[PDB]
Amino acid sequence: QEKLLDEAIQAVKVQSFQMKRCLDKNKLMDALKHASNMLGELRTSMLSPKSYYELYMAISDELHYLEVYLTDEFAKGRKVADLYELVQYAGNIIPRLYLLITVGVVYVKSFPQSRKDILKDLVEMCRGVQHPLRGLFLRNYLLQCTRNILPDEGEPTDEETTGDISDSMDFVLLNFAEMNKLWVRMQHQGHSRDREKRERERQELRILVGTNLVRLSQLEGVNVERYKQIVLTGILEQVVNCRDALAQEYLMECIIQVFPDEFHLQTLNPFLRACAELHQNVNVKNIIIALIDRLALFAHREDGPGIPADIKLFDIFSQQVATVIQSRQDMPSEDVVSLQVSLINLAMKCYPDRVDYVDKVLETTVEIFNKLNLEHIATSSAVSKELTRLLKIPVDTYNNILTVLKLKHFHPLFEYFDYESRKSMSCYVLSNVLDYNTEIVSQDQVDSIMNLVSTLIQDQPDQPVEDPDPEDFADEQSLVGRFIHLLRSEDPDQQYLILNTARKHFGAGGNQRIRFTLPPLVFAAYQLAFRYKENSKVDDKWEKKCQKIFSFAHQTISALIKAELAELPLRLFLQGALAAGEIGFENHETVAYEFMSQAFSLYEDEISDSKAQLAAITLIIGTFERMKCFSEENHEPLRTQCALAASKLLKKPDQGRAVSTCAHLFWSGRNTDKNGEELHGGKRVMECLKKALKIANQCMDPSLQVQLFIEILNRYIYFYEKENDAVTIQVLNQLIQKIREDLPNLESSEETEQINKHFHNTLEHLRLR
Amino acid sequence: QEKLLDEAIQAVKVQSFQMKRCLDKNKLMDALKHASNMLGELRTSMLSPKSYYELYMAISDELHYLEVYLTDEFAKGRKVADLYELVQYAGNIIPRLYLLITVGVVYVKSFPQSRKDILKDLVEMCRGVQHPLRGLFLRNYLLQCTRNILPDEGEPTDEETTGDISDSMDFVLLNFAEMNKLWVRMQHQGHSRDREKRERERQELRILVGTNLVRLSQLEGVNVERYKQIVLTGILEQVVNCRDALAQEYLMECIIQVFPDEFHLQTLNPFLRACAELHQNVNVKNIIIALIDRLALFAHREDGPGIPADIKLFDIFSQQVATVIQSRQDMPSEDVVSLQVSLINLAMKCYPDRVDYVDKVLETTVEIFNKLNLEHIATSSAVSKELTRLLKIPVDTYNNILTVLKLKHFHPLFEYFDYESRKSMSCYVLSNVLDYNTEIVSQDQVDSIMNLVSTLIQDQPDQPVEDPDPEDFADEQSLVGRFIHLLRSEDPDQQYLILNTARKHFGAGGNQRIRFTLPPLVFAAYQLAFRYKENSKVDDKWEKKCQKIFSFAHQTISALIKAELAELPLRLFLQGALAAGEIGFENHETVAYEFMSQAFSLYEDEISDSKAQLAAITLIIGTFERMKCFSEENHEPLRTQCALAASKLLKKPDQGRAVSTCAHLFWSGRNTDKNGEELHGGKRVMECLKKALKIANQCMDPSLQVQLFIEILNRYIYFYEKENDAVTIQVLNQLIQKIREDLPNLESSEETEQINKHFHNTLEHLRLR
Amino acid sequence: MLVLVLGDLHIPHRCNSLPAKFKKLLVPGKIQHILCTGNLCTKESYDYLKTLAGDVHIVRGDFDENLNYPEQKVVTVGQFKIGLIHGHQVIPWGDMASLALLQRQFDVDILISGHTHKFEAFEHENKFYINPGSATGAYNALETNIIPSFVLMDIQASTVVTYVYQLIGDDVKVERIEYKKP
Amino acid sequence: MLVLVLGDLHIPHRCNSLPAKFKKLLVPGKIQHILCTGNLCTKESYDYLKTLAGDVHIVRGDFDENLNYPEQKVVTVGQFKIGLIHGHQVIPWGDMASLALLQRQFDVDILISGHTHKFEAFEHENKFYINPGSATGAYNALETNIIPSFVLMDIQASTVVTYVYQLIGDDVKVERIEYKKP
Repeated sequence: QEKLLDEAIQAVKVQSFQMKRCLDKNKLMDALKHASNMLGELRTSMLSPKSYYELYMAISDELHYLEVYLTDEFAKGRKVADLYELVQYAGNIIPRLYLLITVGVVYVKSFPQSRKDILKDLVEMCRGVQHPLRGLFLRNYLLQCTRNILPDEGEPTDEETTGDISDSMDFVLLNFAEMNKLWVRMQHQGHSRDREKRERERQELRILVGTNLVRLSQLEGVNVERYKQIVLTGILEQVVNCRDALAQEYLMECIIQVFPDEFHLQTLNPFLRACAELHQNVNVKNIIIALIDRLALFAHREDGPGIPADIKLFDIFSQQVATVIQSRQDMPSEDVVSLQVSLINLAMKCYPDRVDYVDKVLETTVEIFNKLNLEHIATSSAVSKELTRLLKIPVDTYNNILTVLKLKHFHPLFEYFDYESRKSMSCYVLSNVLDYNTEIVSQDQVDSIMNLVSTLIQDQPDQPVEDPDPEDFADEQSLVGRFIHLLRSEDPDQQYLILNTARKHFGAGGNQRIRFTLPPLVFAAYQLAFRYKENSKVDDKWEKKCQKIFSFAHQTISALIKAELAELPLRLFLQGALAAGEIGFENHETVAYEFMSQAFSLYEDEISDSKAQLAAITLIIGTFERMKCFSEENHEPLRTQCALAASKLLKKPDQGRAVSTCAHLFWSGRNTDKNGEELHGGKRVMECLKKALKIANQCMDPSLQVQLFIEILNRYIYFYEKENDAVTIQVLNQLIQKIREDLPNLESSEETEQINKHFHNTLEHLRLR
Repeated sequence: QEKLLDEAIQAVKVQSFQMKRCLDKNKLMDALKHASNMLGELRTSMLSPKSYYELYMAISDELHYLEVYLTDEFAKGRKVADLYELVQYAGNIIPRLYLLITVGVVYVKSFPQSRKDILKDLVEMCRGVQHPLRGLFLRNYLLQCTRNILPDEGEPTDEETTGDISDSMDFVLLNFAEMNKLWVRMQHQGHSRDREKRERERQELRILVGTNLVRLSQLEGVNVERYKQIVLTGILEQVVNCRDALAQEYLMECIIQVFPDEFHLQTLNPFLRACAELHQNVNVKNIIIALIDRLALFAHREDGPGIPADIKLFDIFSQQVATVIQSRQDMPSEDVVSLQVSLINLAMKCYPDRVDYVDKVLETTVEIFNKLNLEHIATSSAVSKELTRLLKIPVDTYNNILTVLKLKHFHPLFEYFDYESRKSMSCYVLSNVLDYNTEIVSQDQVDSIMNLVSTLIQDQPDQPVEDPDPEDFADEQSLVGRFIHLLRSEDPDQQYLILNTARKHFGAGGNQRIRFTLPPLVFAAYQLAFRYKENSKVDDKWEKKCQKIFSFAHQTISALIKAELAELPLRLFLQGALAAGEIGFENHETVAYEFMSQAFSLYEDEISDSKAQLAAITLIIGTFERMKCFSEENHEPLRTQCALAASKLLKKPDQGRAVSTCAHLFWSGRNTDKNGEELHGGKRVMECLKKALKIANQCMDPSLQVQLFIEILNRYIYFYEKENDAVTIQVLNQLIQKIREDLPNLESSEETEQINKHFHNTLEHLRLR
Repeated sequence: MLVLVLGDLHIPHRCNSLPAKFKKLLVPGKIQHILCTGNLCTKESYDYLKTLAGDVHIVRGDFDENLNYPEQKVVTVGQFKIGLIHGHQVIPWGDMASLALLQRQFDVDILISGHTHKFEAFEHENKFYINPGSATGAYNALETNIIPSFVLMDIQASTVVTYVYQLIGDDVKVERIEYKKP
Repeated sequence: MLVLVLGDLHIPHRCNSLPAKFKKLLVPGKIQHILCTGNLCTKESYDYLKTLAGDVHIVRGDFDENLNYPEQKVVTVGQFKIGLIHGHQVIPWGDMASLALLQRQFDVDILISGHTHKFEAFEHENKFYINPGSATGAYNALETNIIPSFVLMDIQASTVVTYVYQLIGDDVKVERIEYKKP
């Protein structure tokens, strides 16, 4: 409708205008008659809660001009006695009580001696109140009137003036209990179908109720002991006695927010035991979270003593929240976890130091999850969402992942999760383990981490299943790379053991995996092999350590070999050979010779492509050429075996290149006979170039024939200028002649020109032609 | 109506009854009164010419019975004079004159002295008649009466009989002029709206006209000399002067049919000048063809003088026809060519000797086509049809095709063919040039052939050629077959050149064509290589010839390689390798090595299919082994490279079979060290079988595992009995047993039984059973 | 029944057709069976074959275009079980011992194969071996002198008479050979 | 223009990334060219490179996973013709005479190669040779003491100034070397 309101405010402004008119003209009772008829305007009630409220606030503001008028009058001494009796002539209860409050506060100001008596009267006679709307607005007027003048402790105490802080406290608690009664009574008045309207209106009025607590809080007298003994005992008596939920919850959060934590800390177990008896339909969770948030901002609030050690917050709150959960019957487990998250945050921020607390947290979370007969929680469940948000907090907050390995009870948490979520989180954690460089680990914790890796590399949707996905796969390697790196920073004796557990682990890796994982391990072996020789003084079994580790490498390599691979094992034998060569230990030649024959075997057996041949032989020659530990009895077999194998190849072009490459084998070929230098028998070098020449004379391809002569010519120059006396200048002349008598017979091509440039540069450099 | 007709035929039958009644009772004049009554029936105008014809034939055939009746009475001596006046008593002119003719011939028989006079009388007395139909029917009665009594060569020269051949000629020339006058007047009589009725009617009476010439032809007295001077000269003046087309054409056809070639050869050209002035609207082609047909049956007519050489008939008719065509206004070109076709057939069959004539004709046809600036001939156009039919006479007739190739203009006429028609006609012609097998061809004629192919296969297609079926998809086989055929007949070094030109020629043929064309050329190369060996006694530079021919083949093949095919070239390489091997020239070994390595290259690069894998490698192995000129130093490497290539395949079954097949390679090999004797490398053969065995033991697939064991077993027996000591009988026992201790561990199959039979037969074949 | 055995025609790779005289001897009606070893190569040659008779059997040769032919096939003709294979799969190419080894596996009384282009008709350990040769005398690198030929056998019952048709000179010489199950 | 030259990172075979300080010196915008010798191994390292600049050139090293890289490549940078190769193809491995022999064939004014993991910048017969070393100080059996490093050259015109970046101790020492076409 909304008209009632404007018409009413019109009539109100009329009567309060004629009211203030009579009050300036100083004929009081006529003003009080207009004021009375005006408050008669409040006898309509159909107004909206908001509308009625505005009319109320309007009339209160006009009454303020009256209150200051009276206050002045009494301060001027012009006081008429017995005002309550004369005013009780007003036939209705409403004028009487508006008059009583108004004159009461004036007398209290003017007669502080009368304060106790007037308050005790007003508090006792308000028990008459039974109607919700007018009673509410009256007791609000009471609350605003009582804003400041109530007894207090730092107040002048005239033994005529009676009333103390205890009296003020009793005053407000009593008026509160009566108003809250009417307000809850508001739940059931009217028809049961206005319940949402009713609850909306009450929600609107909740601030009216909380204003009592605001009033209680400005009371200077509120010491911790009064808070302990009086305030909470009264409030908890009504709360436990009211067994409602909407009001209790609102009022209790307002308390939480309002009072200082100093008072709360002295009154926690009473307040939390009270919290535990509350109604089941209550979202206690949001309350508790608000509480946790307030004590968290209280923990890291500095400019304070910190947490007194006698105050074992965690044990207290833990046991009471626990009691609250027992008191709760239908808790969503997700809600339990949302609280567990805040329980983490608290333990984390107040005591990073004390891990046993965190473990007690993990044990209670675990016990919760076990009593829950839950399967590995899929992506859809909010429960997994929460468990994720919970667990990442230790994961995110504990910068050092080594510290996690001090928590044995963490690993049990992996169990409850889905494989997909385990995979996501395991990626998240290990990524954190690399981002936060957390380094070389204790063996047992190395074990448990390796157990975690074994779960990553061995499990699939939530069991090992191959449902193939075209997607990346190489996210798992770099991680292991890092692991392996930090692993090597132990002392010598630890590595063999760590190496063995790493070995078994990768043995359990698979077949689709190990090709990329083991190479780093190979380099590990090498560096430690280097460590043993560089430390050949304080160790006497270092040569033995080298032998065992090289045997270890051989098996590991053979492991890679069974996967039916070629390239990698070939290279791993080369690197191992080189290492043993540099170490030069006892039996080192024999070991190297063994490692070599494995390499040769791989070469023959695992020989595939022309390109692959050239690459394999180039690697064999480069490794072979600097190897110098073998004496002629050992150097010579391999030497001839290599010469023949090489001379067997596929393609004549490549054939000529290889045969020419072999020269170096006859020149760099240095064995332990005359103590590492080559005997320098020009003759075998000559025969080598001879076969190369023969192959040239057979190629019969202009373009390639010429190109090959220019290379072999340059090669000749290298050895002539390398003082191979056998290289006569006469041979070079006869051949250059042949090359001259052939060079013209060419078409135009991109190469022939470059071959000319090469040749011209070559003749221009040397000057000895 | 047809009724008019029926009433007439009834009254006729009535009246012919009255004839026979009077003929019985000898009342001639009473029969003739009724004869007059029949002819009154002829006064009708409603009947059709055919209807009149039927009624006439009825009255004529019955009147002959009267005529013979009268003739008999007169033959009986009862001769009555004064007949001329009495027959004039008939009121109708027709009975009078019919009586005059009937009795006249009677006087001629009874009074031969009067024959001349009576005939001249009757021919002159015909001036009475002027109506076309009845006059015609009269003159028919005349023609049958005079059919036999006219003078001729086979008449008795009785000094009473009168009248000569000259009288007969004057008689018929006159009857001709008279009948054509009446007949032509029939053209313009009646309304012009009966043009189709008149011309149909004319067609009907046309036989009446031709019977006169038939009568002239039975005349023995029609000799060649009267025909030459007088008869044909007379006939041609009336004929040419009638300046009509329908009559001229009919009479001329009758001419063609009627006169002998005896008359025609002495009178063609007078007659042909007459032919040249004739009326424009006539079809002359049909005239000329009829003439051509008769002179054609004279050309191939045996037991006759043929054509005297002095009278060059073809040149005469050619020149006259040319003049006639000049005389023609716009005569369709297709018709000129239909005439050209008969001029071809004729010159070929009547003057086979003079091809040069046919060339003068083809050249003159060319000037005609040049003069006619016409666009290409549409597929519908009859002109192309005829030009095709024209060209085939040389094609079908002349078995000798060089002379066609000597026709320079034979190709330029092709211009007028449209592209679709160029394709269709060129295909048909070249196909005909092929269906006769063609022998050796000179370089120049290979050229003209290559020009024919280049026009047949491919210029740029007229439109971007859209092909449901691009050809008869491969219809060009015979073409290459023949090429190849004639090539082996020319002497050798020229052939190589021709082959090179053949290469460039087809290289320019197209894109998807040459794939089928060059292999045969490859086969050519081989055979020429064979010719070179057959010339190995007088020649030493044969090896140089060989070097060039194999080098030519190498490029050509590499060209095919670019065309991106693998398998086929592989076999072509095989054959080339074999060829060089058999030739055994210097550098032959090198040649064999390139063919092998390029083939291997193709194997590696172009490898896609397992089946293709097995087939290519089995063929490679099967092909090499006969390669036996190689030095052991060279033979041995290559073998191993092949063995290795084999050992790198994917699938285990095939791998085992192949590895076992390779054994022969290690034994059947022969070194050039043993002067042709086999290297006998049993040891390595054994090792081959060893590795094979190990691979066998891994089959673990029962049916094939065992069957494969059986082959390896056969291999052992083969070598054991082949004096290969390493093959112990103990191994064979161990293996037969192992197969025995395993054959049961098998479910029975169609195979397992055969495996027992095989094993028993195998042991029995040792003569040890 | 009488069967026709030919192959290695190699049309149009090396030959364009069967010799003139041979064409005059192979006419429809007479033949009830045809076993073709060789690579006739072109489907054009398969149709001609389909002319002489209706029941034609062909095995894939090392140069046939159509890959749809059998590597080898076993066809029963009355009392006789006959095997068919081109020959290039038999190593060494025309080796009797290798052919024989093949006979066991097939379990046939008679074994037809070609590839060598040399006519062969002989008996070995109670089994019969036939090689028609090349009906067109098709070229073959291993033998510089090839002789056109085909072979039709006549089976009465557990008795075969194979007629070998060679083209020596102009005239067509012939030879008779009889074999009867063991 | 200035170009960046590095290689032999060997990630993740022997190293996990470039030294901390070096990463702080290589930032986008500055580099217009990148010539990479070594085997960075993982495509992960190719992307990082693709960050510093857009025109990146890489040659295949003896341990790179992707076989799609060039064994050697010649790239022109202004007035300079520069060759690129990893080095393992040069025998003996770091031999000047062998590198030189290679320079002729390529016909380049400057030749970049690695494989030895030892920084080298020198002139020989009017040509320039550069070896960045290992940007990650990657392990190498032949030299027990490897020093991280890269090298960026600045070309104005027919004049180059190559800055060698070594990681000795903590600080990053530097050295300047100039070369100008003959």
